[PDB]
Amino acid sequence: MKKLFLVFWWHMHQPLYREPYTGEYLLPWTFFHAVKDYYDMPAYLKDFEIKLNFNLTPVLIDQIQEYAQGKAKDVFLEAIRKDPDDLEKEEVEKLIEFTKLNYEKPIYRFERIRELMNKEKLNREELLDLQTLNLLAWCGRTLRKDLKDLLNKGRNYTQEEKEYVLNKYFEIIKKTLSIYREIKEEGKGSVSTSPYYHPLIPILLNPNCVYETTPNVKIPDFAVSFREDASKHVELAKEKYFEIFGEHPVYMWPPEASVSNEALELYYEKGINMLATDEVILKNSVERASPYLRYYFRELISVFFRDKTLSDLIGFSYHAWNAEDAVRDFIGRLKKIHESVDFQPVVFVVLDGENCWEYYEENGIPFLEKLYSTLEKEEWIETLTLEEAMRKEDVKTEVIESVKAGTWFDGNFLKWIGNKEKNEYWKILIEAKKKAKNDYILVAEGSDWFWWQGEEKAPFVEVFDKLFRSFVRRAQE
Repeated sequence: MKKLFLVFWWHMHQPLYREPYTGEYLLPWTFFHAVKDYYDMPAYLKDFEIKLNFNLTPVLIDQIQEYAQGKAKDVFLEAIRKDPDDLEKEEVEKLIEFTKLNYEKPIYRFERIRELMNKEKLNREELLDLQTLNLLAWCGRTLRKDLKDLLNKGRNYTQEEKEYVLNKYFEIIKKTLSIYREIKEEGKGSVSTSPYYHPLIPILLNPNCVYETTPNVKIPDFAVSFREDASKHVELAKEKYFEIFGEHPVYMWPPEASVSNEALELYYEKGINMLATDEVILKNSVERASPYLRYYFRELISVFFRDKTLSDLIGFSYHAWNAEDAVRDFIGRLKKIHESVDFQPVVFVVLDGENCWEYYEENGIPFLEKLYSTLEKEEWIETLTLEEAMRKEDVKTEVIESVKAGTWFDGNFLKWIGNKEKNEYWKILIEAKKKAKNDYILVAEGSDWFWWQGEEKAPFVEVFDKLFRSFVRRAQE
């Protein structure tokens, strides 16, 4: 029997929300995705005998550790924890606005929330419900059993019960890095990392590479070299990975799937043996561009190209489908791939691992349980760890000599550079680099800051702007 090899690679990342002067976590996204996704996504492997792989950025690991140790001062979480009698008017406003931002997501479908958003003022009992329901909206798969009593209650929560939920949530965070060590130990999945602060390595190495795909773009004058910083992101990530798992990483996920000829050379020189990127970059780089092969870049480092449509279906499309229909659609497309080639194809499914589920009915649990159990039963599908994909002998391979630099957004860099506001961040970065004194310059090179710059209706953009500029200032003083 001829098989289809299926490789899931779930990418987990948060930029550093910790303001460097106050030490305060200015947004709660790391806490909420930790309690909802970072433990529970690998925990599926307890119930399903498949292979699933994970990427953890070192800056995410750093924050998970600080929450687990009870040291993270999270300003929003403080607004949730406090007795409503002690809430500042500013904290009440932030709670209300967080609810409004998340109100349409299926994980926020509690009728009590709809009642609370329609009242003019909130008394103490109503604020208690708002605080606790915001907490419960982010309940992960594992805790949905232990907390079923509180979830079915739906209203009239007490301060005691809210503190119970918080206790259990931190228990999940405390167990998170351990579950990644375990799945790696048991051979149920590979764990990779990224350059430390999730930067755009190709631009740090050679900003002119943006012209390979957007020749008419205007970028600032990069009057200072970042090539050494790019090395450091990779080197510090390897040291961070060595601290958590005791081994040097052999696999890395390039942030935003971004690669270039020089970045692949850097990854190779730092001992990385395999990475993945996006099939838009493949289509831009080689003529007959099948994403189902193991590629060898200059016979020195292995490269897989993710199947973009399958990755995007999970990441953006299936939230709006019934689980049964979505899984049938997914398995059907795999069947078509399987029958379309005479070799055993390798299908890489790579996407953010924590951001899509909040838009799915029941936080994606019906979909994933149906998907995983259905994949388990197909004799002609074999899921692989990254190690198994890297070394599998009965696959088709091809040598590739060069790539067009890009990312998985349209194969170019326009989401992070090229317009006036984004260029101004780079201008700030360049000037700050000239008198940088410490590794906070590395924090400011993270991709996230340049993604949000310019987007005037994106949520909490002022916070991202504040964080970026604080790191830039801290880096010089």
